[PDB]
Order: sequence, then C-alpha cells, then structure tokens
Amino acid sequence: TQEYLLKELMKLLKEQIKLLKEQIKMLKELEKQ
Amino acid sequence: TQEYLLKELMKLLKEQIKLLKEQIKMLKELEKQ
Amino acid sequence: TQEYLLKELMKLLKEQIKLLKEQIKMLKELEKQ
Amino acid sequence: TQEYLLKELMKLLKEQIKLLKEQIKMLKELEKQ
Amino acid sequence: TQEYLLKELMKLLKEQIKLLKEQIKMLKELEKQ
Repeated sequence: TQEYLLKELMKLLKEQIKLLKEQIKMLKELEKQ
Repeated sequence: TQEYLLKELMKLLKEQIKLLKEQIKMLKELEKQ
Repeated sequence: TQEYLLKELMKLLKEQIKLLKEQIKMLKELEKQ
Repeated sequence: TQEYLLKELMKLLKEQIKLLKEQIKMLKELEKQ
Repeated sequence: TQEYLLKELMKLLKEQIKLLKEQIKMLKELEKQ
C-alpha cells in the first residue's frame, strides 16, 4: 500500500512540472512586451 | 502511521497543483494588456 | 490593473511556501519510522 | 538507504522555499516599474 | 529592466523543475524498496 501511494506522489510531481513549463511559455509572451 | 502520512502528502501536492493553475489564470490576464 | 494582478500572484506564492513547510513536517515523521 | 532518501527530500523542499522567496522578490521589483 | 526581471523569473522556474525531477528520483528508489 505504501508503494502504491509513492507512485501517486510521483504522478502529482510530474503534473507540477507540466504546469511550470506552461508558466514559462507565458513569461516568454510577456517578455515580448 | 506511514500510510496516513503519505496520504497527507498526496493532499498537499494536490493543493500545490491547484495554486499553480490559479497563477496561470493571472498570467493570461497580464498578457492580454 | 497590472498592480492588482502582480499582488495576487504574490499571495499565491506565499500559500505555496506554507504548504511546503507542512510537507517537510510529514517527511520528518516518516523518517522516524 | 531509506534514511538517506528521506533526509535528502527534506533538503530539496527547503531549497524550493528559497526559490519561491526569490520569485516573490522579482514580482515586487516588477510592481515598482 | 522589466525584460530582465521576466527572464530571471523564467530561470527560477527552470530551477524549480530541476528540484522536482530530483525529488522524483528519490521517490523512485523508495518505491523500489
């Protein structure tokens, strides 16, 4: 059961990475202004 | 109490994801002007 | 305004710091087990 | 070891807090402009 | 100045992503145990 929960935590951290990359793309749009 | 502690980390990581999505909404508004 | 949206981003980052501190406390308890 | 991995995770979260504090500082500098 | 600050925010988010990748490495070894 502990191993199953550790796999869930890794999935949630990967989602944080995806959203941070979306923020970087938005910061580049702002940099053109 | 390891399963309890891992479930509490799951909830905190989900809350982090929610905050990142709220930040993206604000960056989009900033880009519009 | 620009000022309004930057201040809201600051509040959301401060909330992320609060949650990271709670995550550290959960890891500290796991380490003892 | 389990102890090594949990102690290193705690150190990485503390480094994340330091980055968030610097992100807040950059937003405050943007606000002044 | 505004462009310099936006580029610094991009660098800080890239540093966050690197820390999150390192956290995933540690959770991966804990899951194998």
